[PDB]
Amino acid sequence: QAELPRGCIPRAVEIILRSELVETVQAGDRYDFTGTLIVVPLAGVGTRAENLNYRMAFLACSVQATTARFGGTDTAEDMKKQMTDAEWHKIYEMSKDRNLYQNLISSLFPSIYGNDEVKRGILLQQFGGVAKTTTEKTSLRGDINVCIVGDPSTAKSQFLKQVSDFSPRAIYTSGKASSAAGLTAAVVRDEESFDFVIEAGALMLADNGICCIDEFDKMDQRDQVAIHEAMEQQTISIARAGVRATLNARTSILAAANPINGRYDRSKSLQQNIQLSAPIMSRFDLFFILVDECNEVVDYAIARKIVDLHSNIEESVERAYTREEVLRYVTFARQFKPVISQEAGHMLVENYGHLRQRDTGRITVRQLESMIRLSEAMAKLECSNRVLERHVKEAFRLLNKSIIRVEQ
Amino acid sequence: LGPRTEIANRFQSFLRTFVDERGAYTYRDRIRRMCEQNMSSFVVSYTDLANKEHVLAYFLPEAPFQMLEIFDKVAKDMVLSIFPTYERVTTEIHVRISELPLIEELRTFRKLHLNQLVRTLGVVTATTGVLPQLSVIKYDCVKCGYVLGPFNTEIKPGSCPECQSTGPFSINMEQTLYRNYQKITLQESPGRIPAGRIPRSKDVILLADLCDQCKPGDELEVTGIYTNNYDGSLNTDQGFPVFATVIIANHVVVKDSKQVVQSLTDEDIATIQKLSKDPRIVERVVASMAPSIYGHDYIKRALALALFGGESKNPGEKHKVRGDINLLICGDPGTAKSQFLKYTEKVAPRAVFTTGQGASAVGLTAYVRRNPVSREWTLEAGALVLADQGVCLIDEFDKMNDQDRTSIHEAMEQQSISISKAGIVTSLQARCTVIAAANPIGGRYDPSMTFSENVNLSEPILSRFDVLCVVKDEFDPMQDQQLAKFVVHSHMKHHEIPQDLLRQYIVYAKENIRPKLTNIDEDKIAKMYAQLRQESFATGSLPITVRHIESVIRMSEAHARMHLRENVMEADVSMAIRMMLESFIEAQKFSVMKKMRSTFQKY
Amino acid sequence: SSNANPTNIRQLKSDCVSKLVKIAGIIVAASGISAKATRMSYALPRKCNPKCPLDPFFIMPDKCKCVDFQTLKLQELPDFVPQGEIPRHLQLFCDRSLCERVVPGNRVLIQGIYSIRKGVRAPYMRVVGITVDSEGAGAISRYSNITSDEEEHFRRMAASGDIYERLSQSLAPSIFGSRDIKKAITCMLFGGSRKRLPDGLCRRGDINVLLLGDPGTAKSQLLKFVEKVPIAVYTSGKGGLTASVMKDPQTRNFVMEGAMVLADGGVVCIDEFDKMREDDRVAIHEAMEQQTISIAKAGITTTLNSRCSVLAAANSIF
DNA sequence: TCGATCGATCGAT
DNA sequence: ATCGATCGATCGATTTTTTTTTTTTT
Ligand SMILES: Nc1ncnc2c1ncn2[C@@H]1O[C@H](COP(=O)(O)OP(=O)(O)OP(=O)(O)O)[C@@H](O)[C@H]1O
Ligand SMILES: Nc1ncnc2c1ncn2[C@@H]1O[C@H](COP(=O)(O)OP(=O)(O)OP(=O)(O)O)[C@@H](O)[C@H]1O
Ligand SMILES: Nc1ncnc2c1ncn2[C@@H]1O[C@H](COP(=O)(O)OP(=O)(O)O)[C@@H](O)[C@H]1O
Repeated sequence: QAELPRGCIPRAVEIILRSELVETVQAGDRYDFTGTLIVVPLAGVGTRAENLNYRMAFLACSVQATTARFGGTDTAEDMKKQMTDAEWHKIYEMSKDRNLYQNLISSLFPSIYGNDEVKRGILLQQFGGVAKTTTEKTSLRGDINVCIVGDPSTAKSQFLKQVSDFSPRAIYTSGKASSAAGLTAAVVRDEESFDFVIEAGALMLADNGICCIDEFDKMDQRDQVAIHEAMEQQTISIARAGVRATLNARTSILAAANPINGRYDRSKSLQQNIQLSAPIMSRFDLFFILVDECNEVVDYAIARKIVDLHSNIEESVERAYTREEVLRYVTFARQFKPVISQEAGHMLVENYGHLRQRDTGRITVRQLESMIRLSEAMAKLECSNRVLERHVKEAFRLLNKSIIRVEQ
Repeated sequence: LGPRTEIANRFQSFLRTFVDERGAYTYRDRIRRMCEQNMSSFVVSYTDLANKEHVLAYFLPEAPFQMLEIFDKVAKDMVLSIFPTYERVTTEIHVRISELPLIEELRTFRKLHLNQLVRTLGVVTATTGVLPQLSVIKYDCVKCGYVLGPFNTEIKPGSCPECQSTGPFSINMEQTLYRNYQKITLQESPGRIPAGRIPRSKDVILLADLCDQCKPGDELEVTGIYTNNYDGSLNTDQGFPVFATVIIANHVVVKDSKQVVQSLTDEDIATIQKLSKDPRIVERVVASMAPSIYGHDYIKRALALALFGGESKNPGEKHKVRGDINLLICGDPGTAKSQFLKYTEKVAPRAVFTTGQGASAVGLTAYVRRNPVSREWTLEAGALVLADQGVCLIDEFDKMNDQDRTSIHEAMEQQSISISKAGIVTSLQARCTVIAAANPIGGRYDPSMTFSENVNLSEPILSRFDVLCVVKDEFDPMQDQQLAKFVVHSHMKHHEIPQDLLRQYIVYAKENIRPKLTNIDEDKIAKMYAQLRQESFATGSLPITVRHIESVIRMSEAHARMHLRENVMEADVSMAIRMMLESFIEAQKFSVMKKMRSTFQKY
Repeated sequence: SSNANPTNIRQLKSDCVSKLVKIAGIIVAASGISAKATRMSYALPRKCNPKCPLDPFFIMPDKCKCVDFQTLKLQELPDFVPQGEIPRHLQLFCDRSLCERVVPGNRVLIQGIYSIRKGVRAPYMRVVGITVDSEGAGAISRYSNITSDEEEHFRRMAASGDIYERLSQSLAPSIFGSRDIKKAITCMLFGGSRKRLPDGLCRRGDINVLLLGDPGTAKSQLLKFVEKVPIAVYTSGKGGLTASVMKDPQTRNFVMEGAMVLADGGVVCIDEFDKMREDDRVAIHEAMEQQTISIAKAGITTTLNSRCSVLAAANSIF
């Protein structure tokens, strides 16, 4: 594909690798090999001798399997490991600043302007969960859903078109790009090896990473009814071609809904503003919808964003925090083994009781599970173990924003 | 030899010198344990070998064939010397290993792993059947009519009764020993893949003592040893010599363990009768049922029962009656019920992988006429065939294609399948247990308003269903505080029974003891069923049939099984009738006290 | 023959080879009747008997001989651990006078031997003096070792004019009631008359049954019992509209394997005509009125036939 | 029609 | 006169594939 001529076919080459070269190539990769073409030990009706008709072959003994390489996390200084967080010299500051919350918020969206409420939440998704030490009771979960709905193209998609390019392992696309083989692999019923081969998909290609969707609404209720279970009891199964199919997805999601008529006329409840099937709208623990209005100040601010998109020198605004240091601080913040010993841990019962004193006028403890995880994440953001009682209050505020946002 | 004799001699000074478990070491007695049952599959511990003599790790890989042979000679010269009567049944032995400090995943082994000690696992696929082999070299001379004598390689010496002559020969079909044989295809699990590609595989050979043990579609654990087919026609080659790979089987462990299983401690095996005869321990069903969720005792005790039971009680010639039972909890989307069931799967002997939206119940490649075209053209009918005397896990009953939940409607009482639409009409039993915890129509849940209005599960099925439960919820602040405290404490795990045993208690209870009944008060069940049907005519009264009054006396037998009482008095019968008063009042009107006022005289 | 003890297929292994046995299984089908003989005028060596070179042997089949050959079959019984499995089976061999001794679909005793033909080499078995089963009358399906004693007891039962109301209480030693339902589940076996005439009218011989009702009245056990008590089979729904034009991968032809065939003197019972849709009801629309089961698929029009009756359970909605 | 088998034969030793 | 190498008459061993009719699932 770096040499794309016209006319002839994709001429095939035979090609070989040695031992230590083995199994560090893979499907879908572009290469830089050796050129050690060889003599290879019907229809060739030329002359024959002896004191024989060969074909062509080839081998090569060097690989640079590039365009498929990140490398995880290893200021050349001392740390837990070699280079996992050797930038202590600055990460010390990145864990002690008091305005770090906002300085982080505005550190990934300089080319964007809208609400300032998911610019403080969506770090949620990339942020940690729990990773605690327990018994064989059950799986305990770490990451959680998020949702977006909005009016037509307030940059619903540019939030996420880039986020796939932001962190690794989390490739995005839609599934309606293809068949219903988003969840399952391509259902095959002809003989190549044993007539039924379905061991993959596309949603499950995001293990320990996210693979969001667009057009969340118009998708058939097969992948979606499968999602109805696949997000919490994160183990999926099928029949009709399954060697008692036992898979596992693990990961979060981000939604991309669109209203019914394409407007937000408050004539009906939210559950009738979308008018779908219901129970799903709880396990999405935060929605944070973007609204459209008609005010010239905002739109002129947008156009004067474009004033600094193509004025080719200084076509963006100044910043305070660069991206690489941010991402590395983030990928350092997980491996901490957090701790809970705080009176909020003792006194979240009254916070939830008050939450449902407000709800004494849908309901319950799925949201609670979220709550303690949202806040344990916001304390991961403090580069600290040992849960505190303020991340509580912020998480409580986010909860109430979500529900009263849902309120009519 | 001097040193090369010491191996068997150290085994001899091992099996009566190394001790654990407070005297009377196992292999002093495990070998006679096995010669009694005529099994000939003695098994070794490696960790015990490391505890006694660590020498046997370096001496092994240079030719483990010879290690195993020098093992088996010792079992022979022990057993057939000390049980000289034994030399009738099999007269051959080999040993097994089940302790290796390593699990080598697939797609990890190369030429370095050649002809040495291994451990690996995966999944079975299609392979051959069951065939025997040869074992010995014996011919029949054809010039002079004698036999050449007894002798992957040929021998053919010139020495023989025919004046050491007769290069020619012929062969009989008898007087030579044979050997059972079977093949396998080991594929790796579709969990631990490289996340979405084709898998890799190898072939494996197992031998005569190990056959009709494996199966298509199973979990696996094998030691194995790496083979080398010595020549796939070395000659003018490809871009590769046509060479191949197998592993040879020494010892399997299965991961399901669908039999009566564990070996026995010397004293920590009668833990049954250390406590099991005390009165309060009826409710110790619940303290290790699922210490998960504050409330919900009733339904979990009920599951605990329905997991505990099994009986055939086949009378003369008629049929197979019933010993596995339908459950449900069609409650509400939110009650922690999903999670109830995973304890069953990870605790019980035998079960299956599925959610709602299975096949069309026709099944994955079920109907297929039989030829050796298309490579044997696999056959199956669903999954109940694949877990008999186990359990089926299902959820989202109300969210399946009706024409599959249709098809599953035969196993429940008849416990059998019967098919056609191929070149075959074979038939087969489906004996196992159902459990479901689905969701209804209408968002959350009606009030105590009726059931047949509340979900579209028809009449001629929910009758086949017997034991009902419903997770009804409404708002009290106190219990909300209590369970909230319980949950927050449940995430304070930082750093009266265990699960260690009731597995074994239920195996002992379901396998060995086979209780009964006696004439006690069995007229009163008639009056209670009559009250049931007469006071319940048109309200929610369709599911009032005879299997759920099979169930009562059967549950009584299950209760006395939980006691190992093996018979029973009025106590468990009144308990069953109590549970049903309870549930059948739960699924009736806001006037939740009709049968209450009608039943305080029994209570 | 003997009366020693029956075995099971799951123990036929290398040690039980070239040795006499006794088993008990069940049958599916078996081959046709080709040939085999004893002598005439295996290795046929080199010598001849001016030269005549290197194995010129002409068989003189005017001077050869001829015995029989049939290749019987065996599947296991349904109570010897097929639970976590499906049932295996085996093919067989029969020699001179025992073709047309066993039709498929019967219970067998067997006396045989487990011997080979060519170290992965192959199995097979033959008859070493077959006999049969007595599951009540395990094999009493075509022949007669019944004696005048049996005919006597029979016909002495016949004139006994308290036999039919005796037989309306015969099927259920465990069920109450339902007697008028039952007075003609037993006549269905007996059948009437298949009277052909000088014109075409081969009028319908047997009878056919219906029932539909709310669950809770013991439908299933009754139909299983009607299967239990001369020859019959049972499926219910999900199965055919097509018959079996497959192809043995040997020789590549269009053979006819053929299972309303298997009730040509037996009967058939099914439940769920309801919950099996209409793509497979039309062939059975036809069969049970004329019994001339037709075939017209490829270049064959062998409209064979089979005389079967039929029993129908059902489930109505609500 | 192709291949190794085996037995015979012609110079060396 | 003994023995090895080469010639040559003598022996036995290989040669089966493209459509169809049911079947599960979208
Ligand atoms: N009362 C409770 N006790 C313990 N855990 C709970 C409770 N309520 C909710 N949870 C937790 O919430 C999660 C959701 O489980 P739950 O069974 O409530 O979902 P569900 O009702 O099965 O949903 P669906 O029925 O749609 O699958 C579980 O991890 C469970 O541990
Ligand atoms: N009239 C009866 N007398 C005695 N026992 C009965 C009676 N009816 C049913 N039974 C018991 O119930 C079982 C019969 O139920 P059966 O299988 O016939 O229901 P079903 O007809 O299959 O229901 P459906 O038609 O909905 O499948 C038997 O095992 C029997 O023990
Ligand atoms: N606050 C904002 N910041 C940046 N771009 C914005 C903002 N509001 C609106 N936009 C513009 O709105 C457009 C939305 O297009 P998009 O929603 O991606 O199309 P689609 O709906 O087809 O995915 C973006 O291209 C962006 O230029």
